[PDB]
Amino acid sequence: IETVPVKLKPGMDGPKVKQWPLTEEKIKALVEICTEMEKEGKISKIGPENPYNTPVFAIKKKDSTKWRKLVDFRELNKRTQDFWEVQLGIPHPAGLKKKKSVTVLDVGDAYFSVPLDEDFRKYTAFTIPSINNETPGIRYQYNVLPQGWKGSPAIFQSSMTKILEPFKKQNPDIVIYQYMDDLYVGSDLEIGQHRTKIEELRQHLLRWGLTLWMGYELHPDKWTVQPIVLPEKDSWTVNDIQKLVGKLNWASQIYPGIKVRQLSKLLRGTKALTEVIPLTEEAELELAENREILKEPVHGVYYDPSKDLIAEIQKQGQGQWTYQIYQEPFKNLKTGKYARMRGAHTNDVKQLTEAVQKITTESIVIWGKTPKFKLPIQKETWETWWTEYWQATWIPEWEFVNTPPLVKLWYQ
Amino acid sequence: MVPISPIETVPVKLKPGMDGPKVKQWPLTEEKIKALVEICTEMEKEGKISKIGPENPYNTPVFAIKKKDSTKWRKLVDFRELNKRTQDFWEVQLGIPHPAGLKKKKSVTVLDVGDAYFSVPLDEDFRKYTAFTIPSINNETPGIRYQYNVLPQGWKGSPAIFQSSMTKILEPFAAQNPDIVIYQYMDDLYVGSDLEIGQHRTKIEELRQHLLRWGLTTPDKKHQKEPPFLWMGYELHPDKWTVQPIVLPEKDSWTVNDIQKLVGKLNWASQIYPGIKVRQLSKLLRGTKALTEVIPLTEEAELELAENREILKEPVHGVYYDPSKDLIAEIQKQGQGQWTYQIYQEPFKNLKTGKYARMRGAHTNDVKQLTEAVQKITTESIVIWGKTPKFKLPIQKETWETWWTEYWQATWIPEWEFVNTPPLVKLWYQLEKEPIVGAETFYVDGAANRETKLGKAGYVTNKGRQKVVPLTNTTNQKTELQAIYLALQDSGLEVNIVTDSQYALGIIQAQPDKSESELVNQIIEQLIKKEKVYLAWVPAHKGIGGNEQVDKLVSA
Ligand SMILES: NC[C@@H](NC(=O)c1ccc(-c2ccc(Cl)c(F)c2)[nH]1)c1ncc(CO)s1
Repeated sequence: IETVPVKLKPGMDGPKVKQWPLTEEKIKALVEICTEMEKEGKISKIGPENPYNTPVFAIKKKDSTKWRKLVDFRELNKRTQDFWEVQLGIPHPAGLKKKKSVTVLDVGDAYFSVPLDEDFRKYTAFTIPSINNETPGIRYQYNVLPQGWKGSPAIFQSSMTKILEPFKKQNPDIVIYQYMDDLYVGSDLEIGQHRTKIEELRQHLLRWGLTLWMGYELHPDKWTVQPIVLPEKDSWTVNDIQKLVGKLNWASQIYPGIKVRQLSKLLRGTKALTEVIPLTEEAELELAENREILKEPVHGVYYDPSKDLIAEIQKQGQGQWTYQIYQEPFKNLKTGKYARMRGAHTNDVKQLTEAVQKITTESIVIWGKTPKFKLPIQKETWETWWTEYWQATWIPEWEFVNTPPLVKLWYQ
Repeated sequence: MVPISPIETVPVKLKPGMDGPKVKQWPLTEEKIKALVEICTEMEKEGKISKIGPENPYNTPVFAIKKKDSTKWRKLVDFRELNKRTQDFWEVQLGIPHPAGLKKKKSVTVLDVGDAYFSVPLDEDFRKYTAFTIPSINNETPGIRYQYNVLPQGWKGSPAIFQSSMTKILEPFAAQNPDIVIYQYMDDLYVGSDLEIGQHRTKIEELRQHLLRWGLTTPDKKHQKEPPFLWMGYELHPDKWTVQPIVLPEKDSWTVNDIQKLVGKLNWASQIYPGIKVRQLSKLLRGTKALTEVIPLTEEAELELAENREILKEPVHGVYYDPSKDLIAEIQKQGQGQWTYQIYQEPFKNLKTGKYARMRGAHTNDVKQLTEAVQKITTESIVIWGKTPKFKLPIQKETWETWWTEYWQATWIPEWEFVNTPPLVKLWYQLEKEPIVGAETFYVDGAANRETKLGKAGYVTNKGRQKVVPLTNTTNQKTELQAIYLALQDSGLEVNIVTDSQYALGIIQAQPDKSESELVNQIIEQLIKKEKVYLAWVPAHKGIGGNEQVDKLVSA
């Protein structure tokens, strides 16, 4: 029941991040939520001798209609002393990505029973803002561990084991992983039988309470990585062959032995674009050979946990989106395609925002760390609306893409 | 005596790794020194300060100015080096309330808490760094020592420590007086109700006594200044507000401390006066970094400052904000990258107005400008009213749909409706997605020579039409564009164009409708006249027909 000493890193102050404007209903809802968390001792008012701040805002989580309190702990997390004291942090389970199914369970609800180190609470400062800057902002600090802080799982780490040693020993088939305030639970089981072993853990997390009710169902074994394919036609126009040679030329940056000499030859001259060109046998050969090369994966594409993960997203239209994760250009560690039906249809930014969430989930599962996104959106449009659609309790980093790539077609 | 509730103390430290101030008291004239002991003697008589002994080693200078137009001396501690050693405070200073966001309340009182500042105690452990010396006459005695026991004038923490103190005291009165509103900005207390002025002036007394119970002194008699106030550059009336009148300075030659007190005095006007523009006066600045340099006024500006002496002539007032009714925002394209907006709830009655200027980009188009203004008005509305206005926008719904469905970036604007008041924002051209059957195919190419800067640009086509034009003082990027321009210039209403210029695709795929490059502008005007254009890209140096038998033509 005693706190665990936490420091920042030397030469770093606490976070002093501005709170951005919130709508009236989101302020109204944070006020009630923070008024219960005050009564429950989870937070306490603070005074102006506290210089620190961390933005806060309000959401609804999936298939629930109750405002939830989200705290963007990104900047504190950069400044927080990574916890390599006893253990060097929970290693990533390479087995979690190889599982027929993975369910994500919100265990943040447990964090609020652990006290936080009184020296450190000054650093979790946040502010409910007022409309129009009329009344000053309502300031609180955290007493318990904060949902969204990277220290909260690190510190619950040991204590989360003594809840899960019964279960891990009971089902040594399962892999169970924790990132932030989420529990990732993977089994090779049948899906009906995988759901049962989950509800097994919902009740086993109620027993510990005495001394968090729904299921998000990934399938890392109902997805893989994505080859570059070439069209298959009986007749080709000049345009068809120009797009081909373009795509092969781009793919040659990735796969070395790709050749376009005999297809290019057909593009000699200046025929009309919609004109059918017969393929030379040299060119049919060169195309078949390229198709070969593109069935192998890339050689020497190794993850390196000392470098950053980058995520690029392209808008393909009609609710379809593509993405690539990598560390070094052309050495993709995963690629993918996200698709519509999901409050999409008429709001690109909700699509993009959901797409950023799925990729970051897939990214936790594969490496236990979030990538830096390159978004195909104006900074100003994105910063205005992304919180209106966010549902997850973590937040990745992002920058913004302002030049339309040619590559959209190639990934198409 | 009825006892005063004591005001709880805010702990204050120095900054990590800092001593306290150790600065000499300046030599003061003789009469100045007489005024300070006079001031400090009554202050010590009031519990505000207190003499200190020969231990306290910290010292802050103190001056005395004459309160001009008065024989009363004004004292003044100069806390600069103390502030430099004081910790940082939480700062609620971020935001000055905007008049348009105030609700219309029937009765309104403002009270200046210029005093109670000195009633708010100071952290005992921090009193001893507020020490100062009243130097003596002829330096023939020690200076009279002193430290502060309440929040000291012009100190780092005083406005923050006062504000929090004040809010604590105000919570329970508000909570149990929900039939009134109380805002809290500056050292000023805003109070307001829809109660009739008898029960309004009632609760104004009640709060006066509630403030007594802690030690806070309120202007009992009628405050000399009563609504309407001219406040912080505005004029706040019981049914309306406007900007405090501000005429524009006149100059035969405008320096830079002039055009900045003119684009500043004009950015202020535009928040209620609709249609203010400031472009041909802001170009004369960002291309200049000298606070006394002179620039004559451009030909386009001296008709513009005659427009800003033409809006600022009749009174325009804003109204107050009524939560029951919908918020509307309306935008108008004002030309040359400027946008003007009116936020209102009822026709003709503006809450507030404003402008938007394009970002200093290289190419641009009307829709991304309209989109960017919506996002500004949206953040600005969230700030002032706590909600997003419904938009009425000079763009057809069909145009917006073509744009965002085909735009390579994700984009979005909130709920809006078409207002048919020109100039309408439109799509000037649209590229085909497939090649055009029956359209002539122009394989284009360009190249220059980096040293001689010379180059060529042209096309060859499928019907044998060719052209190569020589060019002087040009670049690879310039000739790649020129090649495309030539092909548009000599083609029919429908045209397929092959280039290898990744530079060109990138410009055209951003779909500008206006450009800094006048070459790009002409391509744009050529595109506007065509019926269909398919722009295809092929990679270079593959001797890709068009771009071989014209790569071998333009580098020859
Ligand atoms: N008694 C006058 C006193 N206050 C005002 O003039 C005044 C006018 C309007 C407001 C106001 C409006 C909205 C909000 Cl939300 C608010 F918190 C305050 N304040 C002083 N102003 C400048 C002084 C320098 O000597 S003194």
